[PDB]
Amino acid sequence: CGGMRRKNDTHQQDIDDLKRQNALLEQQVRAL
Amino acid sequence: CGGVQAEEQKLISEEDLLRKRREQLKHKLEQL
Repeated sequence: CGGMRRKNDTHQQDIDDLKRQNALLEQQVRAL
Repeated sequence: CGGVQAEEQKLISEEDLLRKRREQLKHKLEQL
């Protein structure tokens, strides 16, 4: 395939990172 | 590769989904 674990790793990183950003964002947006 | 494409295809769609929310969350924060 080529970059199986590589792409998957980046996907998880970008993902989990997005949820973390959206979490703090929504948590602050909900209050405001 | 047995289910790399399936897992990758899901990771992308799942990641893109969070990206769409990140824009909406940031939009409401930026707009207000």
